[PDB]
Amino acid sequence: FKTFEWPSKAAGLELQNEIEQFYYREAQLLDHRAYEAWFALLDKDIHYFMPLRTNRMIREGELEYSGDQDLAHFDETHETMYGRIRKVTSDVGWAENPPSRTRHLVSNVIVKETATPDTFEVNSAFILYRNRLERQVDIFAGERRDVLRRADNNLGFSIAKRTILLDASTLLSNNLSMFF
Amino acid sequence: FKTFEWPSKAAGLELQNEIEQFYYREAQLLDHRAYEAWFALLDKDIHYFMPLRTNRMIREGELEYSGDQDLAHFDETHETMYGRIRKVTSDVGWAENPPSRTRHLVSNVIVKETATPDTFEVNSAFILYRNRLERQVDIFAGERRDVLRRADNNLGFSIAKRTILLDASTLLSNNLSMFF
Amino acid sequence: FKTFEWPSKAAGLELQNEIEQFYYREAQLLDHRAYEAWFALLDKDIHYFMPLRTNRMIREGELEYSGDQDLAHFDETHETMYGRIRKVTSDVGWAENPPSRTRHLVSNVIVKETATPDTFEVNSAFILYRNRLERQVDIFAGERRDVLRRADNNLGFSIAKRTILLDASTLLSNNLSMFF
Amino acid sequence: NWTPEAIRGLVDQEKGLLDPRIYADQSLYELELERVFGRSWLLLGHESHVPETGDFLATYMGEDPVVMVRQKDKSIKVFLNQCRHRGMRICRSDAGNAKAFTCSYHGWAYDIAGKLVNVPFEKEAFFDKAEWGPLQARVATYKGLVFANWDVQAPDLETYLGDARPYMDVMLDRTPAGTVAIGGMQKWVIPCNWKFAAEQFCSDMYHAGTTTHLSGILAGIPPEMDLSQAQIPTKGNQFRAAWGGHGSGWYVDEPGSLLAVMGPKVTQYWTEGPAAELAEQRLGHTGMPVRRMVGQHMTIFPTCSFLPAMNQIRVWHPRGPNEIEVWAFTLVDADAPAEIKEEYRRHNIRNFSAGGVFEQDDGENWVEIQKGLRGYKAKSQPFNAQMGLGRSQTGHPDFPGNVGYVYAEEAARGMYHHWMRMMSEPSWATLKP
Amino acid sequence: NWTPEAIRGLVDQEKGLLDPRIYADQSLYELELERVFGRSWLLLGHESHVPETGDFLATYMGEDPVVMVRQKDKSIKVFLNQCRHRGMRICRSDAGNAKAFTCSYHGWAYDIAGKLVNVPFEKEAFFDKAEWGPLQARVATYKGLVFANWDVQAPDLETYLGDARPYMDVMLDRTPAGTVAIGGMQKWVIPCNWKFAAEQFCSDMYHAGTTTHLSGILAGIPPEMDLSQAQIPTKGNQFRAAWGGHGSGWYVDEPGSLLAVMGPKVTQYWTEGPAAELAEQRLGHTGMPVRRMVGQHMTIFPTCSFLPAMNQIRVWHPRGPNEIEVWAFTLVDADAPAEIKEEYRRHNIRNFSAGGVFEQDDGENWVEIQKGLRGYKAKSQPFNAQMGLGRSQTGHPDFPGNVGYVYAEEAARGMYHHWMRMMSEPSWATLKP
Amino acid sequence: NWTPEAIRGLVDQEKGLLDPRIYADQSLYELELERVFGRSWLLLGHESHVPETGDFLATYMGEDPVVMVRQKDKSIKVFLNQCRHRGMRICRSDAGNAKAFTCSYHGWAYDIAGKLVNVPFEKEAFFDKAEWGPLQARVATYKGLVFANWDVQAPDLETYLGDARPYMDVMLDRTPAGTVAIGGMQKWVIPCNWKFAAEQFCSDMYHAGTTTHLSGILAGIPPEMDLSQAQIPTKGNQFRAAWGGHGSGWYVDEPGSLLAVMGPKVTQYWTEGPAAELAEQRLGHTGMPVRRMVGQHMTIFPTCSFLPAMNQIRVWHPRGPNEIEVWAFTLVDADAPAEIKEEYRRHNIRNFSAGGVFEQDDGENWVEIQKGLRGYKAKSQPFNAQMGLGRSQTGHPDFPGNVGYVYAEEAARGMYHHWMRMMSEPSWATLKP
Ligand SMILES: c1ccc2c(c1)oc1ccccc12
Ligand SMILES: c1ccc2c(c1)oc1ccccc12
Ligand SMILES: c1ccc2c(c1)oc1ccccc12
Ligand code: FES
Ligand code: FES
Ligand code: FES
Ligand SMILES: [Fe+2]
Ligand SMILES: [Fe+2]
Ligand SMILES: [Fe+2]
Repeated sequence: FKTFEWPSKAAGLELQNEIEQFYYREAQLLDHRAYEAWFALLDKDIHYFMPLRTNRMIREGELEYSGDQDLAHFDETHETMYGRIRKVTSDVGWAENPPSRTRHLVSNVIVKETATPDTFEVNSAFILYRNRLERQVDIFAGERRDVLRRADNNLGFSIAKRTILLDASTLLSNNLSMFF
Repeated sequence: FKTFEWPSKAAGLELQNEIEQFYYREAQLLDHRAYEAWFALLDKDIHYFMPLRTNRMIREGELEYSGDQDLAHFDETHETMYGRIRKVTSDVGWAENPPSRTRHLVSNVIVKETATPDTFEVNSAFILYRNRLERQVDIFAGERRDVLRRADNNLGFSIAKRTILLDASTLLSNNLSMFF
Repeated sequence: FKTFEWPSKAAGLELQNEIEQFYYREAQLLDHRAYEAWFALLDKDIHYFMPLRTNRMIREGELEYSGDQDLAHFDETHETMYGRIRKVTSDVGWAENPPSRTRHLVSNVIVKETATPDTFEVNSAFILYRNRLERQVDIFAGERRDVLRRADNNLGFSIAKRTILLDASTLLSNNLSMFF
Repeated sequence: NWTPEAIRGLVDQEKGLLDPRIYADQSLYELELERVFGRSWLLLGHESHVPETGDFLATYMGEDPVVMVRQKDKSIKVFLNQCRHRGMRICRSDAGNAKAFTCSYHGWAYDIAGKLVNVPFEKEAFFDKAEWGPLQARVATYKGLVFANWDVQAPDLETYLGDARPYMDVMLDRTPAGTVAIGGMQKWVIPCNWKFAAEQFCSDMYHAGTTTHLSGILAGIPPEMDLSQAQIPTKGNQFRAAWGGHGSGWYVDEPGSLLAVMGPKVTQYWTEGPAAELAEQRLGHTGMPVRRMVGQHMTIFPTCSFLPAMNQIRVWHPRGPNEIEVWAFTLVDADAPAEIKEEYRRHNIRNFSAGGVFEQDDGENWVEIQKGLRGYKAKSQPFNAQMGLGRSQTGHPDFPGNVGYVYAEEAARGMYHHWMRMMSEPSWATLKP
Repeated sequence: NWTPEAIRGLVDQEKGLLDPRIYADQSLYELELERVFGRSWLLLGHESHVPETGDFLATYMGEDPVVMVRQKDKSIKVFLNQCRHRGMRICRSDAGNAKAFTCSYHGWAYDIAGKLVNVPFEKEAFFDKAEWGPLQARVATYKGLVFANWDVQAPDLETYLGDARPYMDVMLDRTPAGTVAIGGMQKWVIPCNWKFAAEQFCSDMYHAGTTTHLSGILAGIPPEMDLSQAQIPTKGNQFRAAWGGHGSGWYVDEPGSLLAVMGPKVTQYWTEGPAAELAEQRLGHTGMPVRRMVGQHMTIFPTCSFLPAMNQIRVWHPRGPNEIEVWAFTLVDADAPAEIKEEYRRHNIRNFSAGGVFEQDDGENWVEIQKGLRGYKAKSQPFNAQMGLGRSQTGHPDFPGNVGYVYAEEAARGMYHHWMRMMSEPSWATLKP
Repeated sequence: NWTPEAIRGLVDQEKGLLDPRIYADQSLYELELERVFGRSWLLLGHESHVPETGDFLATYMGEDPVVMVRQKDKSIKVFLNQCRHRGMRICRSDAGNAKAFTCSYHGWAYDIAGKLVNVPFEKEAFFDKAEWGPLQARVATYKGLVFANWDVQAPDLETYLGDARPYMDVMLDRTPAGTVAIGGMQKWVIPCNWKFAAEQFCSDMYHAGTTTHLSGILAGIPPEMDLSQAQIPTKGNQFRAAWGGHGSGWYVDEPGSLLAVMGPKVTQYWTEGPAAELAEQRLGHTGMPVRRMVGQHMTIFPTCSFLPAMNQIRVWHPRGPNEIEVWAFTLVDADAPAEIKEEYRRHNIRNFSAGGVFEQDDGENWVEIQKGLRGYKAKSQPFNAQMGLGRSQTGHPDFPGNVGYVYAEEAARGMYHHWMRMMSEPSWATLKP
C-alpha cells in the first residue's frame, strides 16, 4: 500500500460533496447503532479487509502489511459480515451489550473515477473514538480505501470494497467490536 | 437521540460551505478565547444542552439519555451563559486562569432546512482536544445538533439552539471548563 | 497569535476545494513517507516555524508564544529542512528506522487572499496521530497558518511559509520526528 | 510498615497538624480500604433511585462494585457485584429493572436478592449454592438516603450518625412527604485524594468565603452588580460531631451566599412562606432556627457530602491515593412546586456539575495539591490545621453539639482524628461511641 | 512478606479454593517473573517463522525481549534482546532476515548467533568479548513449535511436557510433512491477569458451553438456523497432566461447536477421509480415537495455549498483574489442500482475531474481572474451583492420563497447584517430575 | 530493605560493573529523592531568566515544584511552590513578573521572598506567620547559572563543584560581560531513567563517535558531502572530577562534529579570532588550551548537563524510575555579535530541541533501554562500564585533573560511584570533599 494515486484533475464539486455526505451519513448510522441499516449498504461481493501492520526496517519496508494469504484483523465477505451483524444486534452479544459509544470523524476525502461508470475509488482518513462502559477509551486512526457504487438508497451509494489501514502494530484495545 | 434524519435532497453547495465556514470561524473564536465575540453569536432564546449518558442493556436502551426533567452536564439559557462568560474572562476564574489550550476539529456537517426561512437544523461531529498547565490532556468526542438562524455578523449565522451528545458516561476530565 | 482574520466574503467553492484537496494530498505524502515528494512542495524561501507555548496568567497573555529571537520546536529554512529530509530517509536514522505510523487529519480550512496574485494565506486545524514501534502513541492537536502559492506540480500548490501552533506547553512525546 | 504508633503520629488534633503523607502514601491507602471503607457506612444513593421491585443501581463501596436492588417485599438489598466463581461482574449496566441477574462468563444465575439459584451442569459437575452467593452488605436508610456497611460489628446507622442528625434533617426532614432525587447521576474523575474532598464539605466554608469561588459568585450575581458590590458573608457557625468525624458549617442571617448560587425563588422557598414555616415546625425539637441558616455544607464520614440549602449530594469514590470519582445527584422536597423543582435542577447543573461555575475551581485546586505531593520536600512538613483551635463550645443557645465559628477547622480536626482512630484501632470495642 | 508457607495458603486443590490476590498482587507478580517465567518452557512460535539462515522473530519471554533466529547449521538460537553494554535493544524490528546485528547506541556488533564480534575502539578503550554477549536461552523444539527456557537446571522439554504430549500430537503429529504457520502474528492488549487466560484454555470448556460464546455460535451457524436450534455439545472429557500444570479438554462425537466455528469443510477434513484416517493411524500408539475429538482446548503451562481442531495458537505475555499481550497465529498441515488452508485462515480471523466473534466476548469478561479485583472485599473471599472435585481418574480406556468430565476444573486445580509449587519451591531437586 | 551494604554492591568502579536495577527499582528511586535530589545542588536556570525584581520562573527540584524569584536587593530566592495550609500551588504560571503571590484556595498572601504576610480572618480564627511560609532552599550562583540545595549541612556550591569549575568556565567565563540565556525554555517527556541521560553528558562521547548520531551528522554536513567523506573525529580526552561525580569529554583539534552541528560561523568564533583569543587568555592559568577543544559534553552531578561549544544546557527532572522531563535552553556570550547569537539559536533548535536531528535519536535509544528493564533476566546481570579502566591520570601534560581518552567510562564510573556514596552515606561528615 503506497501513496494513493489521486487524479491530477480533482473531482467535481457535486461529486466531492455527494461522497463526503455519504460518509457523514454512514458515520451517523454507525454512531447511533443502526447496524441493519448500515449492513444494507454492503454489496453481495463485498470484501471488507483490515491487514496486520508490522515494524520493519526501511530496507524491508515492502513487508509492512500482511498479504492475501496471511492473517488479518478483518477479512470479510457478505456472509461473514451477516454473522457479525447478528452478534452485534444480539442480547447475548456481551462485547456490545451494553453498547459502546463511538464517533467516526471523517475527513481527507479524495475521489477517483474508475473504468466502470457510477463506480468510484475513494480514499479518506478517520479517527474512531470508542468509549465503553465506565472509563474505557480506545482511539483509532487510519485511512479507508473504498470502492463505492452509485445506489438508489437513503445514502446515495453502496460499498463494494473496503480496505482499512489502521495506524497500529500491536492493537492497544482489547478488541475490535466496532465497524470501520 | 437516534440517527440524524438528513434530507433526501442534500443542501446546496453554497449553503453547505456557508455553514461549514461558520463552524470553522466559531472554532477559531473559542480556540483563541474570544469569549465575548462568541457569546454574541448566542440568541436571546438560546438553549444550550448536554444530556447525561448511561450504560444500558439493549432491552433498556431507551433510558440511555437523561430527560428534560433530569440533571445534565449543561442546561443553559442566555442568562446563565452570560454568567459563565463573566467567569471565564475573569482574572479570578482559576479554572481558566491560566487558560487552557483547546482545539475544536469540526467535520461531518449535515444541513437540514426547517419551516422558518433562513433557519437551519445542523448536525456535525467534533473532537475537542483540551490541554492545560504542564501535562493535562483531555480528549472529547461527540456530535452537535444546532438550530442556526441567519444573522448580520462576521460569521453569517447565530445560534438559536445547541445540543451536545458527548461520547462518555463517566467524564474522564476533572471539569468541563470549555465551551462546546 | 490572535483569532485568524478571516475575510468577510468567504472564498469561492472552487478555490476552497482546491486548497482542501491540496492538504489531503499533502497528508497522504506524509502518512505514506513520501518525504522527497513532500520536500519538493517547499519553496526556496520557506520559513517553517513552530513556536514554544507557555502557561501565562490572563494579564500576561501577550507572552504565551515564543518570539522570533527565542527558542522554538522548529525554526527552519530550505537548507535545514533539506538536512532533516536526508536524516528521515537515511538507513541509519534510528528515530524513523523503523518508521512511525502517522495520520494527519485535516479540517477547518479557511482561505484568505493576499496582495500577491495566486498567493493565499490559509488557516486550518489538525490532529496528528503518531503510532511508533510496539505500543507508543503520541497525539498532537493544533492549527497551521500557511502561505501557499500556485505551482505547476502534482498537488497544485507550493508552501512559502508555515507556522504550526501546537496545543501543548510541555511536549508529551519524547520527540518530534514527524512533519506538520 | 505502619504500626499503630506510627499511624497515631500522622494526625495531631491538639496541635492542629497533619502529615501530608496521608494523602499520597500507597500503603496507607490499602489500609484505608480495609480499616475505613471496609467498615464505615457509605452512601449508595436514595430510595427513589430504586422505587419498584427489581429496580437496581450499580455503584461502589470504596473500590468494590456493588448492586443496590429493591425487593418484592419493599426492602433494599446490597451485594458485591462479583461472581464467586471466577469474579465476573453480575450486573453489567448502570441502572434499570431486573427479574433476575445472570453471570455472562459461565452462566451462574441469581435472584434479585443476590442468592445463587442456578449453576449450569451442577449435577454433572458438583457444594451448596446458599454458601456461594456474592457478599452481602448491611443496609440502612436515613430519611430516604441509603447507606451500606460490610461490617456486622460496626454500630448501627443511627448511632453512627449521632448528634449529626439534626443537621441532616435540615435537608431531609422538612416535609412529611420526605425528599425525592431528581433523575440522573453526574459522574466525573478528579486526580486527587478523597480526604481533600471530604474535608472541604466537612469543615471548609473558608475557601468559599475567600478566593476559590470569587468567579463562581460573579457568575450568579446580576449583570448590573459587580464583585465589589457582592455581600461578603462572615456570620455563621461550625459543628463537630461528638463521634464519627462528621462535620457541618453554615451562614446565619446573610443570604448573599445562597442568593448567588440558588437564585431568589429557591431562597424565598427556603426562608419564607408555608414550606419554610412547616420545616421549622418539624425541626422544632432540635431548637434550631433553620430559616436563618442560609448556605450549609456537610460531610458524613468518610465520603457522604451534601449542601443542605442547595440540595446537592455527592459520594467520593476512592481510586487510589491519587484519584477519585465524584458521583453527584440532587434532592427536592417530594411535594415542592414544579417551578421550585425546576429551579433546584437548573441551578445545581449551573453550579455543581463537572462544568459548574463552582465545581470548576474546586477540582483545579485539588489537582495541583496532589501533583505537589509527588515531591519529597512537599511531604516533609505538616499542613496547618490550627484554625479555630480551642474555640468551640458544647452549649450554644441555637445549635446543638460542639459548635464554633464558621471559619474554623474544628470539624476537620475531628474528621482526621476519627480517620486516625479507624486506622489505628482494629476492634470496635474501643472504636465505637 | 511472601514465605513458602504463605504462598502455599493461596491455592487449595483439595478443597478447590483460590485466593483472588494471586491475580492482583504486585509482589506476587514480581516473584512470578523469577520463579515461573524465569525457569519455564515458553512458546516463541513455530520453526516456519524462521525458515532460512538469519531469519529472525523478535518476541518475549515474560517481560524480557528476546530474538529467535535461524543459524547457518540449521539450529535455532534464542538470546536476550538487550546489549550488555548499556541495555539497548539489539534487534529493533518485528521480523525479517539479518546477516548480523548491530546496537544503535554505541555500535557493538553481533553475529546471528548473538556472539559479540566487534567492539568499536576496543584497542584504545580495553575484557573478553566472548563473555559479554547477550544471555542465551535453552532452545528445544516439539514437532514444529519452538520453546525456550533460561534455566540450565530445569527439566528438558520432553520431560517437562510428560503425558501432555499425546494431546499436543492431536494438532501437531497428524502428517509426516508436519505443520506450518500461516503468515502473520496478531497482537493485542487485554487489561487482565495472565492466569485467567491460561486457565481458560487449560480447563474451561464450561464458558464456551454456557453463556460467553452464544453470540459467537450465532455468528457461525447458517442464517436459516437460530440459537435455540444450535446443538449443545455436552459429551466430552478433560485431561490433567501428571506434572507441570498442563491441561486439555475436548468434546466427543458432538461437532456442533467445531461446525459453527470452522465450517463444514474443515470439520470434514478433521473427522472423515484419508487425512483424518492417517492422523488416527499415526496417533495409534496413544489408543485415542482422534476422529471423535471434535473441538479441543489446551494450555502448556504457563502461557502456551491452543485449540487443536481450529489450530489457533496463543502466547500470553504478562505485563504486570493487571495486563497481558496476546500474540496469536495459526497452524495448518504442511501438505493440506490449498482450499483447507484458506478455510483455516478465514475462520481463525473471523473467530479469534481482536475483532473475532469469539474473542470479543472473552476480553469483555476478563476486563470486568480484573477491575473488580481492585476492591478490598472482592479479594477477601476465595473463588470456587470445586467443579469435578474427586471425579477424575487415570484408567480411561480411550484417553490416557488423569481424565474427568469436559465441564470440570481438575485441569485448573492442577495448573494452580503447579503455579503454587513453582512459586514455593526454589530448587529443581524437589520441583522436577 | 536497602541497607548501605546492599547499596554499595550495586556499583563496582574497580571492576567496572553496574547493576541494572539502579535504573528501574521503585524503592531506590524513593531513596534518591531523599538522599540525592534532597541534598544536591540542582540547576534551576540562568540569572537572565529572572533579570528584574519580581521576575519568577516555576521549575523543579526533583519532583518538588519550586519558585525562583528575583528580589529587590538583587538576590535570588527559591522556595517550595506549596502553600503550607493545605498544599495548594502558590505560583500557577510558568514565568512572568509578580508583586506578590496569593493562594487560590484560601487566599493566604505571600511577598516575593515567599514570606507569609497575610492570612484571611487571622484575628478571628487564630500561630506565627513567620514560621508558616513555604520551605526555603539555599541559593547559589556560578557565573550566570543558578543552583539550589535544600540541605543546610551540604557543602557550598564552589566546594561542591571543585576542579570541575575550569571545564564549566570553557563555556561560562569567555568574556568579562558573561553569558545570557536566549529566550524560551524547551520541555519534553522521555520514558527513561535520569541516570542514562546524566551519564551520557558526563562520559559518553562514545555514542556520538560511533552509531547514534550518524544521521544527525548527515543532516549537518554539506549536500555535496555524504557520510563516507565525513571525517570521523577520534582525537580527544575525558575528565573525572576529584569529588562529586562530575565529568566532561571533548574532542581535540578535529572540529569535524562541531562543524556539522553548529556550522562554520560558530566553529570559527569558537576557535579563531579576537573572541577566541580572549578566552584563551582568560582561561590560560587553569592550564587548558580552550581553542583546541572542539565539541564538548559535561554533567554537573546529578542532573545539570551542557555542551560548551554548542551552548546547549539542560536539566533532567526525574518522574519516577521510568520517566524524566527534559527542560532545555541555550546560552550565548552577552557581547556576541547579532549574527553569532542567531547562529547559536538556529542550530540549537535544529539539533537539540525535541524535533532536533540529534535529540531524536537519543530518546529513541533511551526509550528502548527502559522498556527492556521491565524484564527479570534483563536486570539479572551487570552492565559493562570497563572503558578506559586504569588509564586516567592526574598529571596530564595538556588538561587538568583526572584525565583519560575521549572514549572511556572513567567519568561514568565516577558518577555512579558518587551516586552510590550519596545513597549509602547519610552524613555530610563522611560524604564531603
Ligand atoms: C464545601 C464547603 C462550602 C461550600 C461548598 C463545599 O460548596 C459551596 C457553595 C456555596 C457556598 C459554600 C459552599
Ligand atoms: C478455551 C476453552 C474452550 C474454548 C476456547 C478457549 O475457544 C473455543 C471456541 C469454541 C469452542 C470452545 C472453545
Ligand atoms: C552527550 C555526549 C556527547 C554529545 C552529546 C551528548 O551531544 C553531542 C552532539 C555532538 C557531538 C557530541 C555530542
Ligand atoms: S464467573 Fe460467574 S459463572 Fe464463572
Ligand atoms: S548499548 Fe549497545 S553498544 Fe552501548
Ligand atoms: S491551601 Fe493555600 S490557603 Fe489553604
Ligand atoms: Fe468549593
Ligand atoms: Fe472464550
Ligand atoms: Fe546523543
